[PDB]
Formats: sequence, C-alpha cells, structure tokens
Amino acid sequence: LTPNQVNDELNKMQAFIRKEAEEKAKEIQLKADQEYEIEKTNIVRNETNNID
Amino acid sequence: PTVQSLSERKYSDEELRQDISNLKEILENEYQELTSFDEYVAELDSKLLCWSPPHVDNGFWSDNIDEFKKDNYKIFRQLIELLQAKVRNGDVNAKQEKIIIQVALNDITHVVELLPESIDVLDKTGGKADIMELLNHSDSRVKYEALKATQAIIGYTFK
Amino acid sequence: SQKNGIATLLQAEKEAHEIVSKARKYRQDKLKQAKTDAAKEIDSYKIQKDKELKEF
Amino acid sequence: MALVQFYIPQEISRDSAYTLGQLGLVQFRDLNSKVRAFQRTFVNEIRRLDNVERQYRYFYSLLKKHDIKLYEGDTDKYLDGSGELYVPPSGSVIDDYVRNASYLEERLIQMEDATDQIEVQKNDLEQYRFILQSGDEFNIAAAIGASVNYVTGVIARDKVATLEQILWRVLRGNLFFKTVEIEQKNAFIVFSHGDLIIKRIRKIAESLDANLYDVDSSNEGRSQQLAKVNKNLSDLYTVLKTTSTTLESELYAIAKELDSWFQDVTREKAIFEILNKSNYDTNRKILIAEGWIPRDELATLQARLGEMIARLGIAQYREINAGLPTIVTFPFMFAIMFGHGFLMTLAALSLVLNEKKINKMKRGEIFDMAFTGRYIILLMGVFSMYTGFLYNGTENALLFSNSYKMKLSILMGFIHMTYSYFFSLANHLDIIGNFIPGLLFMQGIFGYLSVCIVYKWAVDWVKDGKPAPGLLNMLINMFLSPGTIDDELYPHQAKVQVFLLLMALVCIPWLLLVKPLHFKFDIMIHQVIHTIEFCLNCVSHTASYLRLWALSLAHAQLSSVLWTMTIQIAFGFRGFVGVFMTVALFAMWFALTCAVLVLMEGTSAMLHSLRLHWVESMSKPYEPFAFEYKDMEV
Repeated sequence: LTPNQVNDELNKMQAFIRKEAEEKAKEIQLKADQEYEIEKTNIVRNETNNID
Repeated sequence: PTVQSLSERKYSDEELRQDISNLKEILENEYQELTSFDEYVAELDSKLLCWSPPHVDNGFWSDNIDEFKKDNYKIFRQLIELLQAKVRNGDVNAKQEKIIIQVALNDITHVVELLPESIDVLDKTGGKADIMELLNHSDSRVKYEALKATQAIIGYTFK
Repeated sequence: SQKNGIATLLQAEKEAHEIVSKARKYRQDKLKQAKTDAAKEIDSYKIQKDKELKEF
Repeated sequence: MALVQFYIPQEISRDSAYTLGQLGLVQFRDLNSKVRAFQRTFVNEIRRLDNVERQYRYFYSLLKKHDIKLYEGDTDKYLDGSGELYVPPSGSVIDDYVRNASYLEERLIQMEDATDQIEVQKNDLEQYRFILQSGDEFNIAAAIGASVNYVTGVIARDKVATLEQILWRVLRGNLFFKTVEIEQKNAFIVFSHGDLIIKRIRKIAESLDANLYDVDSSNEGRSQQLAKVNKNLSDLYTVLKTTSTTLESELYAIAKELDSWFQDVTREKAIFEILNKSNYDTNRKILIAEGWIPRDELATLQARLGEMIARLGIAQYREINAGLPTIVTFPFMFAIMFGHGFLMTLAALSLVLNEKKINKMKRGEIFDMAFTGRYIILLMGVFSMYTGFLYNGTENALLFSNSYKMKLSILMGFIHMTYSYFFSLANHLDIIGNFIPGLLFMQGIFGYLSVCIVYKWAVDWVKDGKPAPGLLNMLINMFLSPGTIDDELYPHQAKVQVFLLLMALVCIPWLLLVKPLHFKFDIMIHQVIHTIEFCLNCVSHTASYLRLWALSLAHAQLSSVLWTMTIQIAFGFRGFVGVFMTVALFAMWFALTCAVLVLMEGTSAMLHSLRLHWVESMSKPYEPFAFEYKDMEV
C-alpha cells in the first residue's frame, strides 16, 4: 500500500539479487581455474608420454 | 533418488542441471557397470547382504541362475543356508540379521519366482520352514519380502 | 514508487544475468588460457631430454 | 514474514490490492516475471505440473485401492481446523511428496495383487479340498488308487448334470453315474466312467457347462493328495492372513497420508500456475506482484480470496453496492407471498444442525440449494410467519381481506422502490446525476396513489369508499384536468393532479438534460434507451407488485378452504370414528398443506427474479445473491 514498504522491499530484493548474482558468479571461474589446471596437466602428461 | 527427483525439477542455473545430469549418469552407470555374478558371489561370499540398484532386478538372478547351478543348486542352497543359519544363530529382531534376512528373502523370492526347480533345494535344505515363521514376526517389510518369497513358491504348487 | 523501482529491478535482473554471463565468459576463457599455457610445456621436456641425450 | 504471490490482469490491481489490504497485507509492490530468479518462464513448472499430475494419479490409484471415497473440499487456508491439518504451513516439496506416495502405492499394488492371488488360490484349494474329500468317499476307496475311473467336479445346477448324464448315457453307453452332495454356491456331482475314455469325457464335460475332471485339486503326486492339499490350504490361510493384515495396516496407514497429500497437491498444483511458467498464462494475467503477510493474518487473508485474485499460502464487489438492500427487501417481500410460516421456519431451522449430515444424504436438488442458503430461508421463513399469521386484520368473507392486502403490497413495495432509488442515488458519490429525474413521476403518481390508499382507510364519515381504492383513483385520475378526485382522495382542491402531471411531465427533459451536467465536473441513444427503459420499468415495477397479494390470497383461501372443510368433519361422529377420521383427515390435510406451502415457497421466486433484474438494473448481476447470504454469515 505505502511506497516506503515497496521501496524497502525492492531495495532489499535488488541487493539480494545482486549479491546472489555475484556469489553465484564467482563459482564459474572458481571451477574454471581447476579445470584449466587439470587440462594443462593432462596436455602436459600427453606431451611427456611421447617425449619419453 | 535425490538426483533423479532433482533432475526433473531443475534450477535456473545450467551448471546445476549439468552437474546433476553429469553425476546422475556416472552414479547410475556406476552400479550397472559391475557384473551381477561377481557382485552376488562377492556379497554372498563376504557374508554381508545389502540392497543395490541391480539387486532388485529379476534379470540378474535369471542370468546368474544357470551359472550358479553347479552342484544341484548349491549356490542357492548356500544362500538359503546362510539366511537360515543367520536366522538360527543370531535370531530375528536384530539390526544385523534383518538386512541379510530381507536381502536374502528378496533374492530368494526372485530366484524362487524365476525358476520352478529351486523349490526342491529349499525343501531339501530346510530353509522353507523358517520362511513361514519369519513372516509373522516383526520387521513387516521383511515379512512382506518373506511373504512374497513364500507366495512365489506357493504359486508353483497350485495353479 | 513501484513504477520506478520495477524497471530498476528488471534492469537489475538483466545485470545479474550479465554478471553470470561475464563469469561464464571468464570461465570459458580460463580453459583456453590453460591450454595455451599448457601447450608450451612440451618444448621444455623435449629440450631437457635432448640435453640429457647430448650429455650422454 | 510469509512470502505470498498473486496473479491477475493489470487492470484491476488497485481494486485487488484494496481487498488484500482490508484483509491483511503489507508491502504491496508490483513486479513482473523477469526480475527474480524464482519466477520466470521455465520448463521446471511444466515438469512440476507433470509430477503433480503423476502424484494425483498415484493418489487416485491409492484412494481407489484403499476402498475409500475420493477426497475433496478445496482446503487451502490455515484458519480452519481441517485446513491446518490438511495443509502444511511450510514450503512445497514435489519430489518428497511424490516419492512417499509412489513408494507406498508400489508396495500397495503388489500387496493387493498378492492378496487377491493368495485369496483366489486359497479359495480354489479350499473349494477343491472338500470336493476331493467328498468324492473320495463315494475310509480311502477312490483317492488312494483303484481300478475304476471317477469324474469329480463342481456344478451350480443339477439339470446340466442330468443332461450330461443323459447325453453320455445315450451317446457313450452306460458310462455314467448319479450322485448328489450339498455344498456351500455349488452342488457336488459324482460321475464314473472307464479308464480308457477319460480324454473324450473332457470335451463333452467341458462343452456341457461343467468342470468334471479326474482330479479337482492340483495335488495328486501322492496317496492321498488331500494331505498335501491340507498343508497348502493350511499355509495359504496364514500367508493370506499376513498379507491381509499388512495390506490393512498399509492402507490404514496411507489413507490419511494420501488424503493430506491430495490437499497438499492442490496447493502444489496451484503454485505452478501461480509461477507463470506457461505461455498461455502470460497472455491471460500480465500482472504478478508479491507482498508480506504474517502467519496469523494469513488465515484471515486466505479465508476470502477477493474477486479474481489468487491468494497463495505459505462481480467482485466487497462493500457496495451489489447486495445492500436485497438482504431486507428480498426476504421481506418474498415472505409476503406465504400461521403457514411456522412450517417454513421449522423446516428451515431444522437444517441448521443437520447441515453436515444432510449434505451427504443426496435428497433432491432444490433442498440442497435451500440447505446451502440456510440464512435466506431462515430469515425469510422467520419473517414469513409474521405476515402469514395475520392473514391466516381478519378474513371472514370475500372482498374484505383482499381489499387491505391488495393495497398493502403497494405501500410495502413503495418503500423498497424508494429505498432502491435512494441507494442508487447514494452510489457514484456536480458529481451526481442520472438519479434526480428518476423516481419523480412514479413518486408523484405512486405517492398520490399510496396517499389516497392511506387516506382511504380513514374515510369515516361518509366521504370515503372502497371502489377499490388505489387503482381506481389512479385510473380515474390523469384523464380529467377539471375534476378533483374519484374517489376517496384529498380534496384540497384540484391542484394535486395538476402538480403531479406537471412534475411528471417536467421529468422528461430533466432526465436527458442532467446526463452531461452530472457526467462532467453517443449519450443520446443511451439517454433515449434509458428513458424508454425507465418509462417501461416505471410501470412494470409498480405492476409487478400484485403477485404477493395474489399468491397470499390464493394460499390463504386454499388453506382456509381445506381447514374449514376438514375441521367441521373432523370433530363429527364422536368415538373411535372421530379419532380415526380426524387422524386421517388431519394427516391428509397437513400432508396437503405442507405440499401447498412448499409449492408457494418454491413459487415465491418472482421477488428474487424481479429484485435481481429490475432492482439490480436501477440500483447499480448475481453479486446480490451471494452478498445476501454472506451478509448474515459474517
């Protein structure tokens, strides 16, 4: 009814959506670093097998 | 079951559906990737019965029924002697004997319902008398498994 | 006041999806950076084996 | 707080927010389906709807297998007693509710099939054990080995055994027998034949409506087979008893869980439609807002769902003006047609406590709608006893009681007619108009006709008369400007008809002229159609008032004729003939009087129809019918 409750609810909903978006956003690079390290280790072993 | 029910109710993120769908294929194919004869012979030889995804299927007992038959059904007589020997030494209303009694009653009910020649091994060994008394005790799920095992052998008697 | 914050929340949802799209873009670039950083490691072991073969 | 979500069109969100604000709601903010990450167009809502349909099919299969009726009621709020137990105040879980029902139904189906197969096998072996033991006697002489061949079998008629024995005796020689044994329903037959013709007797016995075989039971590997059949029938009874006890414990343990699971599946299915994951719901309700409601206010907010708003858990006029004067004008004018009102008040008040038991009795279609509107039949039945007790003032002859009851309905209906014009004039609050010209010509003509009827009952001395009055004065008036009154009218002196004709003739231009002044701070055809419709409805509304006095005088004459024609004959012939003839005549008289009062009460819907259409047309729909019953309930 009042605009203060809708402004506080939208202000909390926007900050919660932004914090959930960033906190859900960090895991992509957080897993992508270990995936890139695993791919680099697999390529390094794949080259080291033929090198040996 | 949480991965199968969670696979239908996916989320907005594609990483959760790709992770649940990727883990569900390895989790489902992990138990199906093992042999039923090595799992049943390893579980029966180890003296530890437990439920599994491939243990509740009638195709495993039907496939291992011909390979198990080497001494006049000595494998089913050894499993029925393990279930009845567990019923005598280590009586019912226990936590340890209830899982092996329920798994041995389900596998004995599926193996008895699969072929009609395994009923002579139960009457010759003596585990058929404990199957009727095990239904009237506690653990009514295991009493329903023993009721299905007694109904499978009772179905071949009168048609 | 709902008609002014509704477009701010609608643009905030698109910015929240754009942040996850940027993190998915950096996670997609991390595999190419791992492959580009891993493709050069074969020359050091090949030259290291060639140094041990030249020493023998 | 409890997160609530509602969906409706973006045209009446201000009116829908007023009902939620008046019923309890705070933080009402409009949003869309592209703001949050939990309300958007996805296939997860369709998969949850398919899982809710599979859970509803599993609940229907468990309810059909349980031998119980289908649950219903639409329990969605938490304010009631059964709604709090049949609806949880926590979140919705489709997979946990679906697995607990599929896991119970998967064991209940195998328990029911194994119980039916064990009951059929135990009934077959127990049915064949007595037939084999009875056939072995006709001591071991035939069930342990012999040189003769026996044919045992069950049959429901001895004529088929006599025709089979006549056909076998006529077509196969003397190779039959004649035996009869009583059984529990079937009859035991006894047939004997050779040991080399058992194969030919199977086709003739099977083709003769019978099952006469060599052995009824399926146990014949030893002597006798009744010892093994007694063991199989002795173990099948225990297995069927344990399966029946486990099936009864499972169905009795899963019936209330399925009944609560259907009520949880109703709100879980409504949550998927509230989520807006379908393309058809997006082109139907484009407005979707959220708000904060408490747990205590969620019951009162969930009790009334407004007009079209969807109140999620954990004709939409509410106040005016749809059914304000209909609650008093409806039962008061409806009760005037019907002391005969004591039976309607007793039968209407009898269904109050017996509403729950009478709801499942299934007796009649009008009695169910009368049982639903208990407050309307209780108020109209209670008010009908007052006006009904006065008629059945006094009435002793013809043309005496009808002269006052005929003129009483005009003054009674004129108060509701003026009250409908005052209620219609009160709404819409120059800023007012379209109501000052209405009820001016009919208020003058009907006001002078009601004033002549009021002054007519005081006309003593001689300056009076009852031809009729009422319609006679208005019929003679408006046809002579030079006259004064004919008859029984206020003679002061002649200007009443001139002022009435001037005020009625002045209402013609003021009706269409007052529309643009009241509309502001295609109107021509609306003003002409409203002028002709007001001109026809002004005469039709006053002309439709005769049904109350007509049905009241017809019901009073029809009741007083039978009562006056049965009361005198009931008391005559004293002794046993007076008690028997008075008991039968009083029972038939009261039996016809109850059907006549039920016929008048069923025929008293003209005030509801004319008040619903004609009263609702000038006042403002079916909102007053629900608003009249909802008024006495709250």
